[PDB]
Amino acid sequence: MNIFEMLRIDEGLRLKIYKDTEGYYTIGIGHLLTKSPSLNAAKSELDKAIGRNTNGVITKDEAEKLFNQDVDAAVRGILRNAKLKPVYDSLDAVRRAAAINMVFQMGETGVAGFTNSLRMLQQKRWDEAAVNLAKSRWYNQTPNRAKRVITTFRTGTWDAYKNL
Repeated sequence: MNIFEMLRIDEGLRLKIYKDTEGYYTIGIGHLLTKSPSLNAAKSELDKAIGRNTNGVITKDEAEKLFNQDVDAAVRGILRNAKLKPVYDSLDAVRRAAAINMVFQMGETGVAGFTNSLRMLQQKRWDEAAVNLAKSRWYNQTPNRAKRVITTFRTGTWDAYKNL
């Protein structure tokens, strides 16, 4: 198990434009295209991302390319964020993946409300952090995924993903 296999489980793989859990146009392995309700706007973003006229359909290779870029961008974003970087640095590699997972799904702006959780994570108060993490829109809207991510933070193991 690793961050790539982990997000592949949580995000799935779809080669045609679909709507994510929030109703937003998405493709591949949870590559958000746009928050705009215009399908044409989404197709434009897709073409821009891939570098060709796709008309809403991409290959597995192209999906994986975007995915690698997105994971990279998420990690790079954490390290450039003065609030997130110290918490990230404080974590072991398994829990670091859980951090990347959240940033991937929510963006840094999504993680902004998680100040108290982040403090508990840096303190290594794993059970308390886990309780705090569940007190969120995130948990309520995507409970099965959040539960996996939270278990990863609580235990520092891949137990929530090993069976999947």
